[PDB]
Amino acid sequence: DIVLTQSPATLSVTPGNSVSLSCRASQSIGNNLHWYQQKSHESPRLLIKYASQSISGIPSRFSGSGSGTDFTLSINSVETEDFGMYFCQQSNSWPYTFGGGTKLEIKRADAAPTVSIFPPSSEQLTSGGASVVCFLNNFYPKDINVKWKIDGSERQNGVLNSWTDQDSKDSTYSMSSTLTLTKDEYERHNSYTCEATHKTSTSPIVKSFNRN
Amino acid sequence: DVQLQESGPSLVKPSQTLSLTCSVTGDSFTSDYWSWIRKFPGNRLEYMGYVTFSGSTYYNPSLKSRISITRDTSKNQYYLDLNSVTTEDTATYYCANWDGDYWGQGTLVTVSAAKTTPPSVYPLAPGNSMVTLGCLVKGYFPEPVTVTWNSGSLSSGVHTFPAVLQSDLYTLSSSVTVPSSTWPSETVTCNVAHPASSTKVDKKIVPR
Amino acid sequence: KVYSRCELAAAMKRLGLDNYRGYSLGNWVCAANYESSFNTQATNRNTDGSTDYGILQINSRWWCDDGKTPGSKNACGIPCSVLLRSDITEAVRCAKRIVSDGNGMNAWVAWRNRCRGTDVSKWIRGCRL
Ligand SMILES: [Cl-]
Repeated sequence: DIVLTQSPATLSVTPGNSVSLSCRASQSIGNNLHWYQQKSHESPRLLIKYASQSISGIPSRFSGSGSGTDFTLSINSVETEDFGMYFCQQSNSWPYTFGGGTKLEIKRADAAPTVSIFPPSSEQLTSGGASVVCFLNNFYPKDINVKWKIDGSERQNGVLNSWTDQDSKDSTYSMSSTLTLTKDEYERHNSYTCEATHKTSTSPIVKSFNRN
Repeated sequence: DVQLQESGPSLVKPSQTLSLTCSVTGDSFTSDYWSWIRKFPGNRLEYMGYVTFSGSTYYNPSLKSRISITRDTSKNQYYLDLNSVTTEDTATYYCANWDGDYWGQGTLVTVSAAKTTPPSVYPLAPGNSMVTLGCLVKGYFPEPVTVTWNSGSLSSGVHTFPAVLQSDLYTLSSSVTVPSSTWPSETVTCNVAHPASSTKVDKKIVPR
Repeated sequence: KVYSRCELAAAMKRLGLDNYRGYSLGNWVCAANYESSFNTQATNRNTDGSTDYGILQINSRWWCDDGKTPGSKNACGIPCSVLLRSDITEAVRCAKRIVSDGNGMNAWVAWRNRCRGTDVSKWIRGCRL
């Protein structure tokens, strides 16, 4: 099958600046290359067809060029609304194939996470379990680490982490981390701490609570 | 206008047939070619196939002989039927016309032998001008669940995190940030629904 | 416009028909020869009230709207007049839809009779591609 290789994997762009995205085909595909945008929680949207043909209703700041094996999508004057995934697709040969996608990230000022910790609810304890939850919210850039401690010692088991996509309104990222214990184990310890390590400081942000 | 909408089950067992439908508005249907595309985790898109108004089909060789795409001219609908599914058919399925102008919303299909199980919903209350609260939604299967706060009246400052699977059960959390002057004096409640188990719970966030 | 062989081959190549869905560029030049003699303004009225238009003689029953073909479709989503332009971009775009049907280039009866199974590379011999 025709393999489409997109580059780079990720672009970080300040709104107002321009950028371009590459798609390379493993064989020549003429002009038979189509570009899609896919925003978070939406379906793909066609931006350019047949390498360079414009699409009704798509802003003129999107353009496409190239032929044969090498194709370029250009976005002049990037706007915050342009964040998401970009994919190329070839229609030269069956089966149709897609590139692996380029993520467009909006650049903004660094921001430290807002960290909040929550103990297990009365309701969960009654069923025999105990989850401690830590939200690390509205930070930038995206990379972050959470470490949990129980009575000051690092705890690595029972942790489940989840991360949002870039926020459409402020361009930040968030993360949730949940430490789940048995009620019996929870009631054997006194302090529960989550620590966020982020680019914004050499010292992690620490939040704790003390059992009941 | 031409509008597309997918429908079908969100959970299928291994070895069963996955049956989806794409319902089309307008008068273009018998003139266009109609496609299915699916998205796997890691942003891996796969073109499954298409059916033309003459009845011809093209199918991705990756699907071997498991796929059929058919039309009903008389209902402006078309169909995907994928036989002998396995956990590798877990994906978001989209219908689209062939030239890519018109897309459905996408429909998540999980292929799994795991038991459907309802969620437990737990309030997250703390042990600044703004305060963060939350809800913890545990022990459910399959995806999805819907989470709102105060029945959707509280939409800003919400983060509902992608569900994470461990031992065939999902965990999801949601945070909301409100002014400290608004809570605890005004009520904050998260509303969780799990269609698969027909469960709806409201959990009031009460100070501890 | 009446294209020369090589002029047409060059335009078809720029418009992505070389090895489109398995069909070498010569197939498309050969088909254009026997359909239209390279003439973008060619038309032929068929017996059912439809008309074939342009350099690839695309039929108005299924593919384009001429406003005068009974019980017809417009699969390419275009007026048939766009297939009479000297610029072949719209014809090529519509031909790609047609050929992406199950029938392939077997849609073009003249291609099947005169081109299919012959050495079609002769149709691009000597051209600056
Ligand atoms: Cl098209």
